[PDB]
Amino acid sequence: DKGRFYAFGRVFAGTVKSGQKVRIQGPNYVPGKKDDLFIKAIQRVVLMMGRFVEPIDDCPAGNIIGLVGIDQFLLKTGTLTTSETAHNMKVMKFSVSPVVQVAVEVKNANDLPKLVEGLKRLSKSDPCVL
Amino acid sequence: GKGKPRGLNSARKLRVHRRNNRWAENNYKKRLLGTAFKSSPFGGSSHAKGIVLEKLGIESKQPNSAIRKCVRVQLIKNGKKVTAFVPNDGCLNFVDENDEVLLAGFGRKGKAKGDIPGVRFKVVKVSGVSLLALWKEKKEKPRS
Amino acid sequence: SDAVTIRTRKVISNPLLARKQFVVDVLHPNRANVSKDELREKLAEVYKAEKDAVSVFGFRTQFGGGKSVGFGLVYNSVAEAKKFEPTYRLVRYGLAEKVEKASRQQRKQKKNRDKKIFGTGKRLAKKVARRNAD
Amino acid sequence: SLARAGKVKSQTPKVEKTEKPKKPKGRAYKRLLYTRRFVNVTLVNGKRRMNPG
Amino acid sequence: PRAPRTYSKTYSTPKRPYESSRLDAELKLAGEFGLKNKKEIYRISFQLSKIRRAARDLLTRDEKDPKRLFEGNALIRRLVRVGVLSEDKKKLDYVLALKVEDFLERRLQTQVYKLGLAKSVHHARVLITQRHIAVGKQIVNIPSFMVRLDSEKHIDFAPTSPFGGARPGRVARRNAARKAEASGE
RNA sequence: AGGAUAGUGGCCUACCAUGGUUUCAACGGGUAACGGGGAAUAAGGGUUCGAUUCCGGAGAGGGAGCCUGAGAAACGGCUACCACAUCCAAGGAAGGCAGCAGGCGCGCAAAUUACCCAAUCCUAAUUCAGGGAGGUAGUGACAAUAAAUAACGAUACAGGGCCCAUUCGGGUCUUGUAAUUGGAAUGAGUACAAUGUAAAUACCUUAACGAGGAACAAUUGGAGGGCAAGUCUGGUGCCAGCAGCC
Ligand SMILES: [Mg+2]
Ligand SMILES: [Mg+2]
Ligand SMILES: [Mg+2]
Ligand SMILES: [Mg+2]
Ligand SMILES: [Mg+2]
Ligand SMILES: [Mg+2]
Ligand SMILES: [Mg+2]
Ligand SMILES: [Mg+2]
Ligand SMILES: [Mg+2]
Ligand SMILES: [Mg+2]
Ligand SMILES: [Mg+2]
Ligand SMILES: [Mg+2]
Ligand SMILES: [Mg+2]
Ligand SMILES: [Mg+2]
Ligand SMILES: [Mg+2]
Ligand SMILES: [Mg+2]
Ligand SMILES: [Mg+2]
Ligand SMILES: [Mg+2]
Ligand SMILES: [Mg+2]
Ligand SMILES: [Mg+2]
Ligand SMILES: [Mg+2]
Ligand SMILES: [Mg+2]
Ligand SMILES: [Mg+2]
Ligand SMILES: [Mg+2]
Ligand SMILES: [Mg+2]
Ligand SMILES: [Mg+2]
Ligand SMILES: [Mg+2]
Ligand SMILES: [Mg+2]
Ligand SMILES: [Mg+2]
Ligand SMILES: [Mg+2]
Repeated sequence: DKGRFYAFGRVFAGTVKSGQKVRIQGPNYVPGKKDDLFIKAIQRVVLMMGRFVEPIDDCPAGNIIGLVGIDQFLLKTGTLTTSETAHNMKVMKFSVSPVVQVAVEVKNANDLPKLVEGLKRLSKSDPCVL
Repeated sequence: GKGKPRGLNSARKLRVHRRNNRWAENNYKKRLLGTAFKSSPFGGSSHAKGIVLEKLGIESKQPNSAIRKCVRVQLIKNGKKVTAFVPNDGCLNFVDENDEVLLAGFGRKGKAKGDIPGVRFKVVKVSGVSLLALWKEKKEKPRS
Repeated sequence: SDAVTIRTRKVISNPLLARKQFVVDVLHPNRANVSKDELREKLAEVYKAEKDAVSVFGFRTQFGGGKSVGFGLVYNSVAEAKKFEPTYRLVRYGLAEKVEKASRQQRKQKKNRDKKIFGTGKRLAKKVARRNAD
Repeated sequence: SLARAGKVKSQTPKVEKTEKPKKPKGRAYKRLLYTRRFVNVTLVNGKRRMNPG
Repeated sequence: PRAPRTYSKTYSTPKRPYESSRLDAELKLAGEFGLKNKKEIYRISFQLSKIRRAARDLLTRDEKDPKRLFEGNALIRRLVRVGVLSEDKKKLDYVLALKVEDFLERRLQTQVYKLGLAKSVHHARVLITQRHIAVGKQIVNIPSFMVRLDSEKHIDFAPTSPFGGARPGRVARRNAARKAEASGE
């Protein structure tokens, strides 16, 4: 659809069901206090193909799946759990760092709001675009 | 006789005079003319989300001193640029360039207020969070 | 042998539905929320019917407790009870058990799939088997 | 320049409150105001006031 | 769609909010009758003036008027029926004189303290709320019940709840239970 | 006069006439206009609104056209064109949520791709089948009803009505301060059980569990005036900032 992102990961414990309350723990969370912790639920779990995804209601641990219902709450990567003090997972650094860079201004003067949401939506799409 | 028609068959001129003389009522005219929509940077909306173009404080007006801490705001719904007060002690470190921001009216039913020349709106939320919850150490701006 | 003292009011006989219908008032002080199955095993001993021909439902119990109210009715024969009572109540007493057929989404979902097919598709299995591929 | 946003909300030396016994948030609050308004409310002083000095 | 389940509102707020005299007069009754809201007074004064100014309209009706009599001695019917008028007054006019004060006095919260039974109204409500007192075989726990003087004496405690037999109370039983060990055995 | 319609009628056609509306507002223009039963505020009189639980009307992306049928100018019917736009092996094919869900967009502004025909009812060849009509639950501080967040003591402290009395008061009635202290009462929860229901969830009934302050910890704005409440304490010093108005 227009710019709204399944979330794509693999689960290592428990299960995941369509319509399930979960805590998302972003890259900065620690089990102690206010951190990257949003507590909303999952609209649909869905397993993916050559971009057609097949909604499934329950998924065990050890598989890769998609997750539509989030990405208002994720920015690039995250680890969501069900336990109060389940720590995060190591931050997963790659061998390329964001180095080539240009300035972006909007051609017309008034599309600017469309440009600032785009950067947010762009940050989401690629794992290390800044 | 007291200067208006008083016959029993008078009720046409009576009802019609009242209609013309209603135009001398200021807010009746504001309602019929639709200056709600043609003029006035809102559409008649209670509030309007906008975009912070530049932080800018503007002169006070006499009798008082004290710079006034506003922001020129581009409105999302019509790209009109307007300025609005950011009220409180501090409350300008809380805004950066290009923060989304929700502007409310000011109380005087349009047509600017108090210390300040020509500014009719005030900030309430900036990047989704109320100034109050930010001005007190209640809440915190989202992660840039 | 406790003071459970159940009334029964507004008893009027319904031949056309082969039963007597009536409201029940179980005045049960020093006791809370007496069950429905227990509200028959010696209840049929009061209207002299046999024990699987009765039915009762309703039953929200007064604020403050000590008495529940609801509606019941007894049948002129258990054979007609199995014919007249709703096909969901006999489930509640085990006198029927309704079918496992899949969720109504699947029922509708397959209802629609079978509009895609005109006749029997018995010629269709002959279609696809020779193909796939060449 | 901008320069003076947090000019006082910062420079006030921020002090803590007093972790004092809880007041009776409910009906009895109306009760103890009825009491510290009419009955032995030894808050009278001339005609009346409601703040110390 | 559906059919609208109607609702009314039960109070009415004063027009000037900071009348000095009115502000104290209200707290005097909250103290007198152990109430918690100002709404609890606003509720009656609105309801009264609802009933009151809906009886002003009943006498510009010039008299012997058929609707005046039927809704007359069948309104007054309801107002000593709830003990806010006398049987020594069966004749229609002092109804407009009636103050808010008379209504509070037949709240069940206030009637408790006045039938002995509480020794204080703040003590009355707190016990009205805790599945103590009943009127018939019927527990009530709403500090505004408006006894009818047809049930002004059926008001007793509850046969559930200690104070009426059969149960001794969670706080007590759990306390005296721990004296098993130290009673000797 | 005729044609056409189910039928009256400039409805249409041939011929003929020059009439028809209007300052008692015709005609035009605007409506951020579906109409109404109603909604809000109201001493009275009125002022403002009515997309929206009922009734009537109009539409099914926009126009027009038509089939079948008693009934459609139908759109979860077909056909053409206009605007979008899906799939393709490039040959072709297929489109219509202002139905229920869900999503995009728009925005200040509005919910779950859940369960079910048990109820209300509707349809059918029909007692059974079907119904996102409708009902159940989820979301839900739009609006409304009721009304928890404490009660009562003791001790120590604080003041004052009193037979026989010269009274530190001898005795008095009630009454407030402080982490000084006591035993009762309870649901918010949590939970066997039944009840509840189509099956469930909460409601009500309820075994057992569930209260002393650092809690089962109430908020929102205010304290010069209007306008209820500070000539308190510290900070700043026409600065920060407050201020509907002054
Ligand atoms: Mg997209
Ligand atoms: Mg004339
Ligand atoms: Mg004009
Ligand atoms: Mg004029
Ligand atoms: Mg002029
Ligand atoms: Mg001035
Ligand atoms: Mg938003
Ligand atoms: Mg009880
Ligand atoms: Mg003709
Ligand atoms: Mg209009
Ligand atoms: Mg319109
Ligand atoms: Mg209208
Ligand atoms: Mg309208
Ligand atoms: Mg309407
Ligand atoms: Mg509209
Ligand atoms: Mg139509
Ligand atoms: Mg059509
Ligand atoms: Mg459709
Ligand atoms: Mg249709
Ligand atoms: Mg549409
Ligand atoms: Mg948005
Ligand atoms: Mg809303
Ligand atoms: Mg929305
Ligand atoms: Mg049905
Ligand atoms: Mg059926
Ligand atoms: Mg509410
Ligand atoms: Mg609380
Ligand atoms: Mg202050
Ligand atoms: Mg004052
Ligand atoms: Mg202030």
